[PDB]
Amino acid sequence: DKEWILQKIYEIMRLLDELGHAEASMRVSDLIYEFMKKGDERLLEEAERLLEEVE
Amino acid sequence: ASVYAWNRKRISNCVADYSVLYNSASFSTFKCYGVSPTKLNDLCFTNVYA
Repeated sequence: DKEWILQKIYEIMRLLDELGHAEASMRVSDLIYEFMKKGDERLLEEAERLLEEVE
Repeated sequence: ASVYAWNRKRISNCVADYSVLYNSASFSTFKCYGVSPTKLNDLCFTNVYA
């Protein structure tokens, strides 16, 4: 499951760059770094929430 | 039980082995929020309610 979560967060920041919202992308990237060091899956929920605010 | 009037089972004063349910292939989904799903056998809770 962790592998899919990392892929989803990665795709979210990639999209945020494409959408022209670099600050949101930067914030999501930070979620990736923290995620790769932890078992905390709520970082996905934050990546998704940030994307929803942008879209 | 129905979703409107759900049941609550009290889990207390025991060993809670979560490896059976974690490894079981009979379940379609699992998600933990405040805890890591792989640390459940290291953790201890005041009481557990199912």
